[PDB]
Amino acid sequence: GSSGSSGRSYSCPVCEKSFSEDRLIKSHIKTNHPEVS
Ligand SMILES: [Zn+2]
Repeated sequence: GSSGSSGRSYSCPVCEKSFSEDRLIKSHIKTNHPEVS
């Protein structure tokens, strides 16, 4: 059968801060942790 509905939250790989969207954690990694991306 076909897949159901989905949605997820995220946590920083460097400082463990929570985020609600993939674009927001990527913006945080780019601004606060660029040498760790
Ligand atoms: Zn972080």
